Amino acid sequence: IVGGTASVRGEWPWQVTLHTTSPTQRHLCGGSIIGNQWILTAAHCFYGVESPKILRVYSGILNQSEIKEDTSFFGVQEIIIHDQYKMAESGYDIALLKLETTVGYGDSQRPICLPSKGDRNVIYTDCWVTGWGYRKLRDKIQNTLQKAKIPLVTNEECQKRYRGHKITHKMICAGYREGGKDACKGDSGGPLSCKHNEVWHLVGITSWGEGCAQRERPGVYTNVVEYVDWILEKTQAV
Ligand SMILES: COC(=O)Nc1ccc2c(c1)NC(=O)CC/C=C/C[C@H](N1CC[C@H](c3cccc(Cl)c3)CC1=O)c1nc-2c[nH]1
Repeated sequence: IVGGTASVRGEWPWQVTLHTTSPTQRHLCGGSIIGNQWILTAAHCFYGVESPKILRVYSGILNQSEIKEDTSFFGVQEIIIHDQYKMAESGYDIALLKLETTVGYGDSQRPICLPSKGDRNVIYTDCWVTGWGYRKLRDKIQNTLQKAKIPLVTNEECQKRYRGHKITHKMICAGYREGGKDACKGDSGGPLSCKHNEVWHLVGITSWGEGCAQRERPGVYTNVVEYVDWILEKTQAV
């Protein structure tokens, strides 16, 4: 996260850190708890991941230093990538992780509400991007979970900023015209959380951008409201 500040413990209890075990254990991506055996994240996170056996999901983490060999984690039973996914820049950058065990909810780990279909017309004015990603283009994964408040940008304005790309309504953009606050490397897959009527909603999934926090280059997020039926298809299968 560029231009953000340290989160307080329990502030984003749906935020997870997804680690890869191959060749050595390291943070891979962010993710969000959406159900008691379900993490919503970005499809591009699994580039070169040939098995869910190398993945570890850690919930209730503020600091990466809380993670050692004896730290409990959730194993991944299945990786579900959207069928239409090819690359982050073309959309459908969405994936689900079916956990091997159930998350026991508490003040440190609980789900974020998905947006409502009727709320496709609501204007969110209180949106935050979170993660352990870089604070600048050439940096390192941060110990403390960072947060940054970012304004949503219309599809029309985002398309103007990304000449040569096709910004679809299945993408949602967020950023300041002058730049300075954004997601960066290692934040992808994490949430863009917006508070509406005292309730947090998972509006976006950190997907891609041209560099980090650049002037007139808003962050591009998977527009979660456009995938609610797809999420229910995969999580509520009979
Ligand atoms: C000790 O452990 C580490 O050092 N671990 C570590 C470091 C870095 C990264 C990473 C793991 N993960 C991967 O390589 C997995 C595949 C992801 C690829 C794209 C991803 N990304 C690309 C840009 C994207 C963005 C920018 C600006 C605005 C938005 Cl709205 C989104 C944010 C982002 O994380 C990214 N993550 C890393 C590099 N690039």
